[PDB]
Amino acid sequence: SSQIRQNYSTEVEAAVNRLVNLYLRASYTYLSLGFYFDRDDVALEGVCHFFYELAYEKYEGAYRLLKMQNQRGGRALFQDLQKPSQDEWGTTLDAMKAAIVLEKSLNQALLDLHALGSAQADPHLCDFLESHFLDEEVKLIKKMGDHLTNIQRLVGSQAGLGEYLFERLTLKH
Amino acid sequence: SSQIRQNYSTEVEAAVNRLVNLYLRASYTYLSLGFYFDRDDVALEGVCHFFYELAYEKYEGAYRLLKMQNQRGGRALFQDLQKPSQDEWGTTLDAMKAAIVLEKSLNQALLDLHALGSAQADPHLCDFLESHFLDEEVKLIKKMGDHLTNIQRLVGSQAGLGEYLFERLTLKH
Amino acid sequence: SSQIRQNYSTEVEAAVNRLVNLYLRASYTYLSLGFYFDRDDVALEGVCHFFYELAYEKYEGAYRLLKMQNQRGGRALFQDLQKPSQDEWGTTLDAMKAAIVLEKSLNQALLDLHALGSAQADPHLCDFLESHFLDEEVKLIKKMGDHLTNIQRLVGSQAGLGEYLFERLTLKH
Amino acid sequence: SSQIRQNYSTEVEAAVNRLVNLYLRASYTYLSLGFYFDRDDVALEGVCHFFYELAYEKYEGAYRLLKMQNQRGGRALFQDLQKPSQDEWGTTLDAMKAAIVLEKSLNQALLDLHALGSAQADPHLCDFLESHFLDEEVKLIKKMGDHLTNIQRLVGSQAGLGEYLFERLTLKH
Amino acid sequence: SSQIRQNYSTEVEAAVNRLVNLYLRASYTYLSLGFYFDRDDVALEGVCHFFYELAYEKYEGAYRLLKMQNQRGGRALFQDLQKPSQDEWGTTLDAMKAAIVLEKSLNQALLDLHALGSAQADPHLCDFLESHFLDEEVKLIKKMGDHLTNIQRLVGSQAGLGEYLFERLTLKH
Amino acid sequence: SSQIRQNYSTEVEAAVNRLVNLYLRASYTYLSLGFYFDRDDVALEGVCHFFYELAYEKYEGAYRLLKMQNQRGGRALFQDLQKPSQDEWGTTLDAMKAAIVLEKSLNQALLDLHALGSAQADPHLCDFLESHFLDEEVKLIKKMGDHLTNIQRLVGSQAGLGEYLFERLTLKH
Ligand SMILES: [Cl-]
Ligand SMILES: [Cl-]
Ligand SMILES: [Cl-]
Ligand SMILES: [Cl-]
Ligand SMILES: [Cl-]
Ligand SMILES: [Cl-]
Repeated sequence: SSQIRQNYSTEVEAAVNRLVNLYLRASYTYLSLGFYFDRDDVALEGVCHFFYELAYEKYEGAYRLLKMQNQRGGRALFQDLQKPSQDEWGTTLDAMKAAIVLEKSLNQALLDLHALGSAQADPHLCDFLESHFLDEEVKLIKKMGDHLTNIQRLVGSQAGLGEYLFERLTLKH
Repeated sequence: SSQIRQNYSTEVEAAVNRLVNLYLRASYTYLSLGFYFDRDDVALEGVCHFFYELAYEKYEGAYRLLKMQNQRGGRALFQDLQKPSQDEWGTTLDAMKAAIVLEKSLNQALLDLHALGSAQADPHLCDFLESHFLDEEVKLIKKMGDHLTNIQRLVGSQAGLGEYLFERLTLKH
Repeated sequence: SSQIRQNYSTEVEAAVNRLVNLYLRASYTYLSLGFYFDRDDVALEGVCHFFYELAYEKYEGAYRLLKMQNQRGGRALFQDLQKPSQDEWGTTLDAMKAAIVLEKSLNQALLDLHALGSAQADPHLCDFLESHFLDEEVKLIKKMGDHLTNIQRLVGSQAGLGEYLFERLTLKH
Repeated sequence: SSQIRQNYSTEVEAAVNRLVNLYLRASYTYLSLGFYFDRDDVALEGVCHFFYELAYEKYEGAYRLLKMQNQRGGRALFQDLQKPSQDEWGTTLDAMKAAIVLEKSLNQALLDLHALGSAQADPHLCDFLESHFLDEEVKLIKKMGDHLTNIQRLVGSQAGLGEYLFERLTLKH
Repeated sequence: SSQIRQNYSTEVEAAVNRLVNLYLRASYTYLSLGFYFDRDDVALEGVCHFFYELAYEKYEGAYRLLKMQNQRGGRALFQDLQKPSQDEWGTTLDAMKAAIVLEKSLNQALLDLHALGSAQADPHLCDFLESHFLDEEVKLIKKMGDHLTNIQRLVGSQAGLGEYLFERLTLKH
Repeated sequence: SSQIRQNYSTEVEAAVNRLVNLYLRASYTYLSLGFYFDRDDVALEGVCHFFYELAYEKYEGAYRLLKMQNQRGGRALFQDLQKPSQDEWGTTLDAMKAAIVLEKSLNQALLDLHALGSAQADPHLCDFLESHFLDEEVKLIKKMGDHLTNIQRLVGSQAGLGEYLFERLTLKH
């Protein structure tokens, strides 16, 4: 069949197509989070920018997986993309809790694919994930944990004040 | 309900959410077209770049609709995104024929929304489509028609030669 | 014996010396391919430049292995270098088919050495190959597969025309 | 407990805290080596600079481990730091022999932690060590071995002359 | 014994070695304070930077003492370094109270060494401390007192809000 | 047969292919000499650089011969390349004695080919060797003779000292 494929299992090829769907789902989730915080009755610009940047980051992860699929001689296959889990995302705290749950689900999927690649003795796959995904994910989850702690300390007796101050003084606008 | 909404019908709000889904579907279609032409057994770089640029253009149309939805005080609602119509896209000619069918479907959806806005006496909506969508679509469909004519004249007795030459001498690589 | 050697097996040391011989053999093969396409009765400058650049790339892989051998405290040992498999390399298509066979043989040798290093719990060796060899090889084999597809589509009824056009419009001159 | 911790064993967390202590011990050893060669009755500036730079390099390795500990959601724990093994370090040859023994002890600790991470299927840990520690250590031990050979060839009949010349013509002052 | 030593008592030499240990202990304390505020469940970047800068300042004080010891012809002697007094440092207020207690202990040690040097008629020692340590310490303790007053005024009814605001609007991030 | 060949004997064509093998053998010899002096138990950087530069110079002589072979319409033919005469090269003096023996063997081969070209009344060949090879060889052999005299004068009673000093003060590092 393939003129270039070498040491690239059907199991890894399939798992890469599934991981693309997970990253595009995550990208779509962040697009929805961004436009919720852009609503005139929510109006938290720095929160909107935080999640819009993540929509782009997750799309770029999908793009790198698809590029690698073709570099290895697998076939990119696209499936339907489910809509995000919510239409309205609550407070900045609710949204950042949803985001860290989403990132730990992507991180577990990365770790599971790395374990498959290790079992299949596919060092190019293992290095690819180590070099472009695992540390990106650890650093993002650490950032979200930092943000969750600062959001939680600002709730106090005065949730609205804390939510304003976090968006103004931690996030970019 | 909304503090800003003025002269913005529920019919237009719903039709804008549907049009976002159509543009994101089109974006996803172009992502698939791009990665098909990137395959080592297809390998037409200028065709890959043509369709990848359209994936971005259609995403940007979805983004402008969502921005406008919030500017008017409607609620952005995301639905599932169906996968593209094909997994393999045939020749450059097959792909460019699929692309012009897709663009005429987006153009008809734009014209239908403009007619709804005109019936609802919503001049901001009508101007928005006139200023950011209708001419973009006319110019792209003219470009695709130009390309289809040049692809068709190169088929001759020697399809492979013509497909190479079109990618090398008309498309960007 | 060695003042610096640590966690560096005799098996890996020997396999690194063998891999140097394989890369220098490959370099010599590409020098022959380059000078064949430089003949006045072949005269395909872009094909000559493609293979001459690969002679340098394979020499550089041999040089990095030898540097690493000394960094680990092994002893570089040189053996005779067999001449290339052919004196005349046929068409650009014949030559590019020979080149992808040669690159998949180097890639398998890399994967076999990585497996030895993994079995010997030699993470410096494994990372060295992951960081400087495995992706270089995947990217080159993808490029050759792209080129083989474009060469094959240009054969048509008119092999000479296709061979000229590929050298003029894809390769660098 | 931890909001960010994922795939991070208590065994690795503890071993990282121990490795921090080993690197800070090594840093302190190099601070002592540097100030010994700064004595007016020793007075080998290039030897002082060599070991002072290593005090900084080992401190930076401790700092990167502590940063990573927090990125993974482990708890940095500091323990007492033992003083260096000697108060006086003898000749440049004695000092460079002590330094290579110290670096091979750090390298073995790195390899042992990498093996623990591999057993615990912790690819982020394994990649972290591969990317920031293993090659740094191989390159430093090779440099020290080079220096030991040049110091040994200069002993001759005239140790003082050789020790001066090595400091003047190989080390930086 | 020493070719350069002049007017440099054994009492001062010993007291300088003890003061080095006190400054390295203080440096290690500030390294621990810095990494505590870097935890994802503490996450006060400006507090982390404040204490990390002090780890460097205290290390530099140790380095200047060791340099001076050799300039005078004394022998630098290193002893074990005890770990910091706490593993967890509480609130920014708790940490800044611990820091001013630590700085007043270093200041008293400086004053005691100055008194020893004065009793031993060692004007080089006395001037050294006056020129590089006493004013540095007065200025730092004044800064910490300023910070303690601003932290205390922000506790109010809403400790978390005050702790965020102090880190955002007084400390550097 | 050849459309361009004119005044180019089969004897010269064959002798040029043999001379290519001699120059590639010499290049390989210098690669081995370079990596021997890079060993941590040899560690003479300026000696390593001297011989590595000669590996490149001899490769370039082979390349110019092959270019000229095609310019004249002869056929480049590659044969097996024997490994270098030694695996270990002894002292700098031993290595430089081996190198001058190797260069006088290349110089005699150049002179023999020039005599063949003169007998065959092939002035292009004779001028080619005069313009790109004979003086290069005379100048290199003079340089090596200069180096041998300086190495010999430094042996004295203290071989290691002399070998260090020559590498430090004559060769490039
Ligand atoms: Cl769903
Ligand atoms: Cl569908
Ligand atoms: Cl053979
Ligand atoms: Cl101890
Ligand atoms: Cl203690
Ligand atoms: Cl032989």
